[PDB]
Amino acid sequence: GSSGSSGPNFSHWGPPRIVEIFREPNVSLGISIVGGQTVIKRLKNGEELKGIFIKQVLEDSPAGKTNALKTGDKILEVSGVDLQNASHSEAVEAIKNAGNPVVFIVQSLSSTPRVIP
Repeated sequence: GSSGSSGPNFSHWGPPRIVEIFREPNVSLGISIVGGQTVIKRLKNGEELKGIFIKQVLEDSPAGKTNALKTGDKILEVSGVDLQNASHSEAVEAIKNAGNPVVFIVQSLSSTPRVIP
């Protein structure tokens, strides 16, 4: 264990996923994000996450149709912009200032998507 590992099948985050989302006029991408911090106490030590995570995704949106993005996910990059350590606003501007199309690089935790009605 030259490095060590801690996590007996707990919140196992698989590999990243790239998805191209085309922004809409009247309506936005239809994606949201929670929290959003860029600076936190150093001494702090834990296993939690601070990165940007999908807050909520609409249905009548370009992101809700791709069925490749859902609330809870962890956005690591968008349109080729590192939003991991990016605050709530730092990430927002990225999605709004993402050179269309708007690519999304997140990682869906050990879970399963949903089917259409």
